[PDB]
Amino acid sequence: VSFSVPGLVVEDMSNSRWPAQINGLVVRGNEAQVVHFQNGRCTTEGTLLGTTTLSINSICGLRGLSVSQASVADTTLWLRVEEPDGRPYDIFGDQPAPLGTPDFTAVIVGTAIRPRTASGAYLHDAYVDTTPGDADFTPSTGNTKIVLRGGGSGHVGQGHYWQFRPIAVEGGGSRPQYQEYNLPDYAGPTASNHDLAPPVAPRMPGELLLLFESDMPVWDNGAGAAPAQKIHCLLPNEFITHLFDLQAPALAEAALLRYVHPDSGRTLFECKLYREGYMVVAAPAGRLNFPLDGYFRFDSWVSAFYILSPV
Amino acid sequence: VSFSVPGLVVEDMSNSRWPAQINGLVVRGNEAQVVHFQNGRCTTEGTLLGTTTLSINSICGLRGLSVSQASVGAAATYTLARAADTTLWLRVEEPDGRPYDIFGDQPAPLGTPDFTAVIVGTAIRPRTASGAYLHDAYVDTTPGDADFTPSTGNTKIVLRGGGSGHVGQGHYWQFRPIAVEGGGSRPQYQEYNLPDYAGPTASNHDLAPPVAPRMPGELLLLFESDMPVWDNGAGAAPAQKIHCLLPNEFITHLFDLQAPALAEAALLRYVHPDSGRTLFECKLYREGYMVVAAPAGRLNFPLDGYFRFDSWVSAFYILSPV
Repeated sequence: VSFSVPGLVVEDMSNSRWPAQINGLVVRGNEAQVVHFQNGRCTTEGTLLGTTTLSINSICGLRGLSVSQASVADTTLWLRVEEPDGRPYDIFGDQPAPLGTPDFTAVIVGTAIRPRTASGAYLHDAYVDTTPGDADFTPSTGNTKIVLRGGGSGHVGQGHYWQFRPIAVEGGGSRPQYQEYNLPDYAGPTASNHDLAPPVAPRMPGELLLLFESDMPVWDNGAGAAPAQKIHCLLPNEFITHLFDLQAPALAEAALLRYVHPDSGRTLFECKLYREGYMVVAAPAGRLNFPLDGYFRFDSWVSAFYILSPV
Repeated sequence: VSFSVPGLVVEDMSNSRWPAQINGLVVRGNEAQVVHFQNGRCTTEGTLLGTTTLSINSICGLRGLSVSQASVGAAATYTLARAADTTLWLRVEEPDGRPYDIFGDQPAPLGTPDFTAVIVGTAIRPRTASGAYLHDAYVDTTPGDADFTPSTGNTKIVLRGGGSGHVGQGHYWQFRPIAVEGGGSRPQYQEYNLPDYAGPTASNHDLAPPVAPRMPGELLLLFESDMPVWDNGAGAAPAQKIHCLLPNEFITHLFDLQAPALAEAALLRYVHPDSGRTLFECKLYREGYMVVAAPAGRLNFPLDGYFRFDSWVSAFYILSPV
């Protein structure tokens, strides 16, 4: 099976860590905070890592049956977390949490949805605090708390199917910081994470991580004063599904890709997609000023020692 | 260039008309209301139709720059509640940020909602230097609202219960869908009923064509998802669904492939690894829809199976009953 990547243009592709179109290409330096994403992790051979799901609507969310608090203004909803396909989460399996689980610390704003209940469908404004300040974010051990903001009493009884679907992160000085590179404590503050997808840090001199960027919406209680945010991923969802379906063996350490721009009638830059599932470029840190109506084209398998042309 | 379809299992794929995972396969009869979706329309050759965008996050939404209005019982409750709302006016554009071509070959910008309902969602103003902003919102796409006119370059978004001072001209906004309204007092959600893209005073144009299986004994196979329902916190409205002809992953696969169609339909087999066999077969007509030899209703098959292209066949090829 010969390797290839999608011929879709970047601006048509989606963030594998958050529900957003890709609207930027940025180069990240080797900062103190090492990229350690659990969503959007896929090798060139189509091996999914961490909490990566192919179900794009399940990304950075939680779902499962409601349970009573004892078994574990605002109303608290308690879920027995499960996988996107509705099968149970394997607590002692090879994932740090159910697939799609948020993989950063913040207060994530969204909607709690109870979409199939026979007594009537229900939904409500909600949030999930994934910072260590929330002792109840413990998806690794099978449960998580969702807070219904300003309502929900009488609607959170046990035994009904719920999803939490993300919209934004909180912003403003009083509220917990959004830190997309900071992994949560999936088992809460009393227990350790396990089976994390490994860190991503380019090994070769002069090569830096290329990230796909999106806008991150911000909630600040209607003030409209909080600074605008972004969120990044290693590969768009469309790359991940393509690689997964293909299952192409890796014939070297990296796939040399050229970014092709039809309107320019030429290649604009080249990158190496390492087998481990990340792209690097020979460029300094910062935003890449290229049009996003171009696509990546696989040209050759190359070694780690292959020297990329400067962007 | 050889034809193929994705080998992804159904429960991993997504609805091309709404932000939801596929959680059902259902067969629809040849009802009075003909399928006429504008989103999720792609031929087997990868030709996108109607308002179909590959940008999955742009599906059933609106986006563009804010503009000024100038540039453009239940009754008592409606009146009072509406007074608390703020209207946002957008000059609608395409998902990639390029302008909408009013005299182009689409009925509306790509991703535009393609059914009548009151669609509940979030109005998001994500890049403003003064500060990012968002608010609970809705878009009434029924003919009863004269201001849903994306075909002519503008549309109204209603910010529910607030938004005053935040809707000034010249800023980038998106409306991202969450649910439809439900309840007897509120406008009906009718997923098979196309909106008036130019409002009630003007006609639609360049619609993707109707979908109605032509061969006897063949009925349309649809990919189903849950449709969340908003009912002002009551939790009493009946649960809903939404359907599409092909999941997004089929559409991107077909678009990237650009395989010429070698006959009227592609014979696909639905393969279930745990069963170690094919569970049923269907025909994916070149026009971009699947049919099965089955009566109307839900198909009771596990969704951890995938479709496999086996052969090009004519319209007269007789499918094995499901």
